[PDB]
Amino acid sequence: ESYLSPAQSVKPKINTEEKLPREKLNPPTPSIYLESKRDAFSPVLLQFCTDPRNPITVIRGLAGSLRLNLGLFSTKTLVEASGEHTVEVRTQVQQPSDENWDLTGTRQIWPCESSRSHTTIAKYAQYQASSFQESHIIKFGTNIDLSDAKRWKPQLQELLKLPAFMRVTSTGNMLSHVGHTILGMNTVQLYMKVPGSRTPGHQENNNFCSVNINIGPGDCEWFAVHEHYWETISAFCDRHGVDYLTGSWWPILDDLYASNIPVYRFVQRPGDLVWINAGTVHWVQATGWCNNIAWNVGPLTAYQYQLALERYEWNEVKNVKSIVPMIHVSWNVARTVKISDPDLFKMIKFCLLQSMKHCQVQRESLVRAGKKIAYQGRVKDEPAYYCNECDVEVFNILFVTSEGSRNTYLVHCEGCARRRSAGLQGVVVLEQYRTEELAQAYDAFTLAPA
Amino acid sequence: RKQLMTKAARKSAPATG
Ligand SMILES: O=C(O)CCC(=O)C(=O)O
Ligand SMILES: [Fe+3]
Ligand SMILES: [Zn+2]
Repeated sequence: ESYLSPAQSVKPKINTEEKLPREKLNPPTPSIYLESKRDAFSPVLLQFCTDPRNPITVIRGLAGSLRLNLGLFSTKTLVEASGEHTVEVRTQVQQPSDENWDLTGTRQIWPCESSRSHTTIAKYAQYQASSFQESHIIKFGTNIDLSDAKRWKPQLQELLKLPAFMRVTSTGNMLSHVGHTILGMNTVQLYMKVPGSRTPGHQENNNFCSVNINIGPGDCEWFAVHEHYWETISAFCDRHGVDYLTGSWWPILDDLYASNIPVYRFVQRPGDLVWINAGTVHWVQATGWCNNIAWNVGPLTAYQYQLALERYEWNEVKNVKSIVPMIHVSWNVARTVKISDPDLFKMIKFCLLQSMKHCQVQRESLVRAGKKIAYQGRVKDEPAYYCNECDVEVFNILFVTSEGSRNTYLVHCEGCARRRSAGLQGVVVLEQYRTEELAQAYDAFTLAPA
Repeated sequence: RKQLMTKAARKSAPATG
């Protein structure tokens, strides 16, 4: 029933039993300089950044290299262009990047206070500029959506200059094959910061790679740990009563060191692009006044695919929504992209065969019971569907119900639909791919020539 | 066709309050 085959893993083998000397616990961060557009667009840079032994990479002065006008993301330019659209804020205690104090101010702790409120771009800008003039608690404007193509056209046009594997949208990007918007992953988000502004510890949604560019005049400090160590970090989180996947925590650095976990630490200056590889655990704090922009990409490597599917199934264990619908994505990739890496091919094809199976079984049981199944085929720009009750992805065979209005329907998985009416009375059952549609797509998906 | 409803998916930092 798993969409993964353990025999196919490509994770690098790492000991952790081998005790590491001090210098291996503070490894250096790969720091690259690009002399030319030619160097930026080489497949060699793609290979370097996605290498599974390379959790995080900083590409120094990339902005200058490709003639990106980062001034289009200054607080001034952004205010001039903004509407009054509401944006979200986090309120936090201002403290040094390697500290997180308890309420007493006498010890370090893992949980990190970061509360939500709302403002506008223009009103956060006044706070940011007034902080800079000096005229302890701070506010961080976070996850500001630059998704409106018309309003943000000049900003977004500048990002088309990036290498393709870094771009928001690309045929080699798994997130460009969702067919719907996932704000902040396949659209750009903006981060407006004062010193002390923190993004606390996480892996990306569904372990996807991340791209982050520092605009504003100040620096950010980054901390990162290889995917290999995430279960140990997750256990400190349990120990200290804060949820790993959805909570707000800041590691105690000496805990990780005591645990034999190497920690990358480095500074991202204005114009530096940070590439976060698949599954890397990281946290970030502004040192000065700055803005950052970031989004996710899903490059076509077997390591990315594996880690996204593993986290998809772990989310399901933990009752957490995967905001990347990996089944839908997997079929779409197979339909439109040639795959020449044998490892990645094997995994996608295994996934599709489990999905084709699951569908066949449950179609069989519905016809056995006389349940009408109607075809509602896919149409351009249609989203992928999730169950209203348990938030699992629901691919192809949909269990829908009506009357809010009599013309809109909610989607459920089979399990949740049967809990609500074990005979499925009042449940309309749809299928978006005929059985032979899936059979033919699967047969059409063959390893391309390298 | 039937209009099938979806929750919008959005990255958002964690929040404690
Ligand atoms: O700029 C930030 O605060 C970091 C956002 C982040 O974690 C990322 O870019 O992956
Ligand atoms: Fe991140
Ligand atoms: Zn469900």
